[PDB]
Amino acid sequence: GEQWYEKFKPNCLEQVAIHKRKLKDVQEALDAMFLPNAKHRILLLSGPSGCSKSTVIKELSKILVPKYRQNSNGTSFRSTPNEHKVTEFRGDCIVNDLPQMESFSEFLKGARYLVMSNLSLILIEDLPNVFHIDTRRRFQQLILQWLYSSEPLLPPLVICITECEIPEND
Amino acid sequence: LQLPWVEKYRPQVLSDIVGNKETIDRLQQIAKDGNMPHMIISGMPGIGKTTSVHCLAHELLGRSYADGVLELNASDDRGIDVVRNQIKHFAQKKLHLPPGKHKIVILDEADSMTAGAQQALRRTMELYSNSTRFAFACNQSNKIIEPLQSRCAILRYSKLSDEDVLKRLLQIIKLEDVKYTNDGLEAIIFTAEGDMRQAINNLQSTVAGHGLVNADNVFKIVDSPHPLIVKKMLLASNLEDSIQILRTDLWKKGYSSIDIVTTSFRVTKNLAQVKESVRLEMIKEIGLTHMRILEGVGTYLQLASMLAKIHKLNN
Amino acid sequence: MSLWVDKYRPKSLNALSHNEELTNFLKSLSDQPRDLPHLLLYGPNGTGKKTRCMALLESIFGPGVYRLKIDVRQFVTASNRKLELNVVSSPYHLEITPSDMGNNDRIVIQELLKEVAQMEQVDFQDSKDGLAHRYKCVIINEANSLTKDAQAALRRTMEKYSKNIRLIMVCDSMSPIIAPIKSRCLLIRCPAPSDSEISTILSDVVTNERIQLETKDILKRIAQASNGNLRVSLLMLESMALNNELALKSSSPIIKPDWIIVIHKLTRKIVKERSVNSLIECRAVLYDLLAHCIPANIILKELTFSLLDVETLNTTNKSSIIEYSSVFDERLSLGNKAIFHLEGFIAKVMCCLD
Amino acid sequence: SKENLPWVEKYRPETLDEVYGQNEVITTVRKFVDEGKLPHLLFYGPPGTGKTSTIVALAREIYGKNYSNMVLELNASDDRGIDVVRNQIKDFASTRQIFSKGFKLIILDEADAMTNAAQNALRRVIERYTKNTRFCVLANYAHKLTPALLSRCTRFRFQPLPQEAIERRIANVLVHEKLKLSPNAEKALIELSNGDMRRVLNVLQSCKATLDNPDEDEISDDVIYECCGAPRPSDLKAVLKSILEDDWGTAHYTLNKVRSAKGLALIDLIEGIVKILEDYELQNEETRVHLLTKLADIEYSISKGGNDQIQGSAVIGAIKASFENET
Amino acid sequence: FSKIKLPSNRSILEKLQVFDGDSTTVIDGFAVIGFFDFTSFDKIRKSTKIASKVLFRMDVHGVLSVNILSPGIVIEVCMLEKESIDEAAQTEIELLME
Amino acid sequence: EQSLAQQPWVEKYRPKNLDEVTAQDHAVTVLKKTLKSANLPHMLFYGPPGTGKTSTILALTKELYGPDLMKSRILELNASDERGISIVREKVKNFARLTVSKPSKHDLENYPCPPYKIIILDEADSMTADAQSALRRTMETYSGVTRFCLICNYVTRIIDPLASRCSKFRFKALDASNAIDRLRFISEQENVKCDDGVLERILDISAGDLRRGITLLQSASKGAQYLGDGKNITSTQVEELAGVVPHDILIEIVEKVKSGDFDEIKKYVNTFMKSGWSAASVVNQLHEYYITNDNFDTNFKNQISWLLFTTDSRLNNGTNEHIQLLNLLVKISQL
DNA sequence: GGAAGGAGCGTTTTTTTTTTTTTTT
Ligand SMILES: Nc1ncnc2c1ncn2[C@@H]1O[C@H](COP(=O)(O)OP(=O)(O)OP(O)(O)=S)[C@@H](O)[C@H]1O
Ligand SMILES: Nc1ncnc2c1ncn2[C@@H]1O[C@H](COP(=O)(O)OP(=O)(O)OP(O)(O)=S)[C@@H](O)[C@H]1O
Ligand SMILES: Nc1ncnc2c1ncn2[C@@H]1O[C@H](COP(=O)(O)OP(=O)(O)OP(O)(O)=S)[C@@H](O)[C@H]1O
Ligand SMILES: Nc1ncnc2c1ncn2[C@@H]1O[C@H](COP(=O)(O)OP(=O)(O)OP(O)(O)=S)[C@@H](O)[C@H]1O
Ligand SMILES: Nc1nc2c(ncn2[C@@H]2O[C@H](COP(=O)(O)OP(=O)(O)O)[C@@H](O)[C@H]2O)c(=O)[nH]1
Ligand SMILES: [Mg+2]
Ligand SMILES: [Mg+2]
Ligand SMILES: [Mg+2]
Ligand SMILES: [Mg+2]
Repeated sequence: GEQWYEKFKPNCLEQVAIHKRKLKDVQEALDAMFLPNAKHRILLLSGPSGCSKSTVIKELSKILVPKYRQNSNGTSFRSTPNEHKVTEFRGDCIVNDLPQMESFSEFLKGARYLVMSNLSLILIEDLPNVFHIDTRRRFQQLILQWLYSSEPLLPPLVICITECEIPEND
Repeated sequence: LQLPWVEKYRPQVLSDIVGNKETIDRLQQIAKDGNMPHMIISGMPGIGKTTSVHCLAHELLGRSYADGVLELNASDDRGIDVVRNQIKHFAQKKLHLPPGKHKIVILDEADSMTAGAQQALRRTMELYSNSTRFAFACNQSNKIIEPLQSRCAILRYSKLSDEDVLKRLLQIIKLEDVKYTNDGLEAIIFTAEGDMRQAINNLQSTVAGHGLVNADNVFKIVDSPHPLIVKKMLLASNLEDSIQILRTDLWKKGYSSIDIVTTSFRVTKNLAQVKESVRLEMIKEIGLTHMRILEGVGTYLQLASMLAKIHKLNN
Repeated sequence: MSLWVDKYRPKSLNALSHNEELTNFLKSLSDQPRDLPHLLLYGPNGTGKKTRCMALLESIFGPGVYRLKIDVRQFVTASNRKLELNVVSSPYHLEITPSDMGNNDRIVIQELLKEVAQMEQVDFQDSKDGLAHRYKCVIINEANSLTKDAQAALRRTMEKYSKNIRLIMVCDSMSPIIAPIKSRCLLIRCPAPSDSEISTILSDVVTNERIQLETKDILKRIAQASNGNLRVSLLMLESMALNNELALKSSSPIIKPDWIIVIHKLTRKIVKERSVNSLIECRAVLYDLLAHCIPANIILKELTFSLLDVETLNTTNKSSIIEYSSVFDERLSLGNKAIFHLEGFIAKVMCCLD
Repeated sequence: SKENLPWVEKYRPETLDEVYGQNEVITTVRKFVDEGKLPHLLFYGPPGTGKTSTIVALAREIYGKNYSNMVLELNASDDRGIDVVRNQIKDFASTRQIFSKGFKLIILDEADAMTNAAQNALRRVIERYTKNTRFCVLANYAHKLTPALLSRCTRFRFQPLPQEAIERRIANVLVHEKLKLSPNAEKALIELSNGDMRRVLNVLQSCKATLDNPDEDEISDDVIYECCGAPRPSDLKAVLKSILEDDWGTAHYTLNKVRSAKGLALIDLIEGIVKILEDYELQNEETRVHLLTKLADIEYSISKGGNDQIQGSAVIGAIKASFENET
Repeated sequence: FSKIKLPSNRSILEKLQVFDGDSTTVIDGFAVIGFFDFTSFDKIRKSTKIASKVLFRMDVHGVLSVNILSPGIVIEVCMLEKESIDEAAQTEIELLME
Repeated sequence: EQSLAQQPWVEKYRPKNLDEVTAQDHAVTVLKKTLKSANLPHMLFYGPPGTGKTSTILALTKELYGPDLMKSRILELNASDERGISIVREKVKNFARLTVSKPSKHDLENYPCPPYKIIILDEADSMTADAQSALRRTMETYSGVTRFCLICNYVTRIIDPLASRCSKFRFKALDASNAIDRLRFISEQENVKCDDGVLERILDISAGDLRRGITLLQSASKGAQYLGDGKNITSTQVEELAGVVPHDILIEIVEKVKSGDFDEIKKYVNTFMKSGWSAASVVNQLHEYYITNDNFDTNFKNQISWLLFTTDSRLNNGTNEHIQLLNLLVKISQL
């Protein structure tokens, strides 16, 4: 039943299929983003399907988040260290008391809190329904508000966009 | 009542599908093994894609077919909300199946799916691949977005050969006890143009009309594919021969001018003999005549002038 | 103050000073305006067609026709694309330029004009008993630039509501006017003024402005540089007078539109060099011209005739040039993007010269 | 009621026996209904050949006089978008018959006007509910039908009406009316029909009107030409002879006189001349090329209006120049 | 799959009878099942809102008639059923009812 | 009298009844006898501008129903109305399905009142192909209570199925032979005094369009009245009003073309375009001058006929007059 | 000290009618 691309998925950053220079650039940018006062708030990765964007982001997070997360002052949800290095937005989630177009707005409003002892890398791969004009406009507003926010502390935000042509549809 | 032979004789097992011997054999291997991956099945109409996917699902899931298969086609609602709720809930369902067996989502005519739904399908495929597998069926594999193609094994079905069509026709004839002649079966296969559905429909029509499947009886009802007539018209070495073909074989048979010009463009695109300059000039003339027809001047004189220009270019 | 083009504009038929026969015909039309048919004035640009229409209206109604104001009318397309049009109005007539709406001009005909045609204009009688009725006058500027759909929409509006409305359309060429619209109109040809009449008008303006003129020949030259466009003649006269301390002399340069000089330079470049790189630079010049909203067909005319003015070219070269000009003018008329056709014309000329 | 109807509708066939010209198709469909094995049908053909009449007659035969209760008819005048296919057609095809009267019938008249998305949605509706429902698709332009839909339908071609069927229907109409038609008038009517019965019936009705006393007046070829305002064969022959033999001035005068005698239009003269020249035996083929190209250009120009005199002179010059090749 | 069962009491279900498809002979132990699209079934909701009593009558030809009584306003709704019931639906219905 | 003089002559003298329609008897007879037969078919009027199609349909509708009943039995749509596919599928269909209104006793007493309505689609050639397709079964199904009348100038713009459905009526061009009586009647009514042959000249200039001829007659009458000399109108005045180029200018153009010098032709054309002559009229006059001349040979006439046709076709596409005229003259000079 | 391989560049984006999906309603 297991698919090979899942069974033999990389177990470390070195096994990731990525050009060395691109990996170095991404690692430097992400490491800079984690610093106390980082110039860059959003890292936007773009490229074709299956070129290791999300994979390299996850592998890099597995190293960066533990090194930069403040040790908790004896506080945590469960007994385990809460290995939640990457927080991802889920586009198919539907809750009772929230209109669809606002779902992403809610997500970011929580994602802002994942800093310091709750540090986590925010990853956006499954985007909202940007084909809907109003949803796309709201998404752009939220991205701009995150970019222009006056919050002293924010977590790194990574947006992975896979570029592909839309076949003509009747 | 009596079902049409096209549906009455729909293969129910993978061993009754003719053509694409390698692909059908691989599907049989998958059915006996169980490890079905995400797959895309592409090909021209009436060659067995839908039948193949249904037969494979049935063989894989046995009695669990009812609870383990979710089928959706262009006639059902397949928008983004459907992906968000129905497909998601089906993929979340915990179903106890024999080892190596997974739930199957059949998406027939997947090409027509909207962009939002296709993009939403990425996450469900990523999350529920351990228990669910997707079988897309389409005519243009390129109409499925690349992120979805990246997860599936591609399987392209080719046109059926005359041998396979003849074998299936003979099986159907034996089952129905139909009287025929070799020339009649030849005519049916020639008019089918590789489409088994059309072959069966034409055989049934001929049998109903006269019973005995001869060449003359077949050609009384069935017409030779007009693309071949258009090719003959275009390739005639004499202007008068082209005009005669256009008059006798197309115009007086009731073929519309727009159909004639569109078929001429399609055929000229695939003329291997001609040079590139001549081909592109013929395409230009066909396009100009098509423009004239669309404006309302769909007269026989316009088509004759198009033929005259094409002949001039050939010289 | 106002530009001399408008400052000394005649405001009555008796004030017209050129094309006396046209003035007589217009006065004959104004004799009994009760049964005035729809009018279509055609002739070279800048000759005084709009001035003559306003003089005719003044003859029918009075000087109040010159008390103009502007209003903005909003239209919504089937796609909810809101947009606006400028409507000029005087207490007796309206003025519209639907062509400014591009492909949406038809909407203006279907919504605005029709409504204007449908609303019958009545008023209480000052002295007599009962209401009095008066037809409305509507001027359609740039009639030749209307799409075929708008022209078709005009037909039954003109015919059915003839009691309430009378159209006066103005164009520089009747070739783009569909046959039914011409059939529904009285056609009035407006010839351009001769060089002598242009010089007389310019001399009157000079005397009024108290500008010292060395010799009348200058005015003649100005006329010969305007190609019969009186508006251009007056504009250049004003520019030259201002640039020469209100003192014109035989040595004073004649000021021409900048794009005309650019086209002359382009013609010289085309004549001098015929190569691919020359063609790319010609593309750059053409795109610069188009960026200023100069119509493509106007560019083609001016380039064609500037090329035909070259002395070094022979008869065969000029014949080929005019052939290509006609072909690519048709292509522009039937085309969507003008750059293709302008480039094709220039490339064909380069091939024929080389 | 029927008396007030236009003849094109008053003479619509009611039973399959009243449909003429399509003997093969009628034979096959009648046997299919006799055995009750009707498959999904496609009726492809040019205007006024009997497609709609044939399908309605077949529905009447299958369901008798109560066919309107178990037949779902849709045409271009109705919206048939993907939503319509998904809801209305789907529900009709997926529900039982009124009284278990075998299968249901869905007629999609003028289906070439349907959108690609709706046609795509139709595929599985047709396939899954074949046991209970059968589809009929009528069209004049096949290129508007998706390949998947074409693959699913048994195709029948309605040919342009042969002369014999038109003669039989004309005889029926003449008997029904109190009308008398001359053989020459019948030949002219058949020639101008081009295989369309609607034109035959409309011209016949107009000819009956033209008669002062239809009870005793007989329709002649002159009446037909007057009603249609079409040129006579003698006019076309004279014009062509003048063009091919007389000088330019004489040819121009002949064309002007022939046109002005009965107000003939240039397009019909061109069409008749083209018909005449199609049978001409030309020793030089280049002549045919010139004739065809120039005359097609003139026809296209006429289609947009233009100057009539210039177009006529152009026709004369084109024919002369083309026939200079035969020299 | 969900179920709504009407109590077997002479207060809400006044009477129920199965006629074996002839309106005459009463047969016990036989279940009559009618399959409908909710798009059509739900169209009687507003009529039932004012209804005082509702009479259901299903025939063998797949026709269901609902007579609604509210001197008064009387309503009659007739609907056709689907051709056949899928195997999964039949199994689920049997499991729910047994 | 002032109120009656509030209308241009084309609207003033629009035919009131079918008897007033001239030169179109081949269709008028059928339409007239339809009043007694009550067997009106679907109609397709087609023809060149100003031949009497709209007038004929309006007169027929007036004769069939009357001033009052007409309002309930007629639906008129033209190019000034929105006629998209949705309009055809909703408004036109609803009207076609409408029950036939009950005529009053007066209407029945005075008019035949056939038991059907009429939908007039004027300028039908402007409708799209899909919208036209939406009309087919609407016309076929409701022919018992509704009859359609399509009107156009370019019949090729009507899709073939609609043309097959409709009975066709071609309206002929109105020239000096068949329309002179109406123009003479109009001139007599308005007391226009013109020299013999003036009406002939107007009708020849109009080239099949009686509306243009009537407008020209009105313009000439206005000029004569303003002059107030009591003299008859002359053909020269009519030609001047019509925009016809004077014969001397045409002779000058012909001489320049014969000379063959490109520069001289260019200069003369540049000066000639000053007067604002319409290129179509000049091309027509040149065709008349050259085709009928006996001083040129057959090959010259063939070549010039094709050149003139090409130039006229280019002009019909709204091309630029100066360029086309200069090209035509240069080509002719090279023959 | 020869290529062989690779990365980066070469970019911006309304509109006619008509049909369709989506989200909130
Ligand atoms: N050495 C490897 N390097 C990268 N991916 C691998 C490797 N081995 C297996 N895989 C799998 O291949 C897939 C890589 O594809 P992605 O990382 O998703 O690329 P992508 O740029 O994110 O494209 P999309 O937007 O997901 S279609 C992952 O599922 C990995 O688990
Ligand atoms: N290889 C085949 N062998 C036997 N019968 C076939 C075969 N292909 C098509 N048929 C017959 O034609 C009918 C339709 O076959 P399908 O599998 O639906 O073709 P298809 O390729 O799926 O057509 P599309 O892509 O949905 S238009 C079957 O029920 C069979 O009766
Ligand atoms: N085979 C025929 N036999 C007798 N009458 C015919 C025949 N075909 C057409 N007609 C006559 O013409 C009328 C129209 O026939 P239709 O069946 O509607 O033609 P059609 O092929 O459906 O036209 P299209 O494709 O919708 S434009 C009928 O009412 C008949 O009166
Ligand atoms: N046959 C005619 N008899 C009398 N007057 C005519 C005739 N034809 C045209 N006219 C006159 O010209 C005017 C216009 O006639 P119309 O009926 O509108 O012509 P038309 O064919 O409808 O023009 P188009 O196709 O809309 S450009 C009429 O009011 C009449 O004054
Ligand atoms: N003195 C005088 N000036 C005129 C006359 N005719 C036109 N003009 C002026 O010359 C200019 C002509 O431009 P315009 O009226 O727009 O002509 P159009 O573009 O053809 O409509 C205007 O500024 C007028 O004031 C005339 O007869 N006499
Ligand atoms: Mg990934
Ligand atoms: Mg399939
Ligand atoms: Mg039909
Ligand atoms: Mg009209």
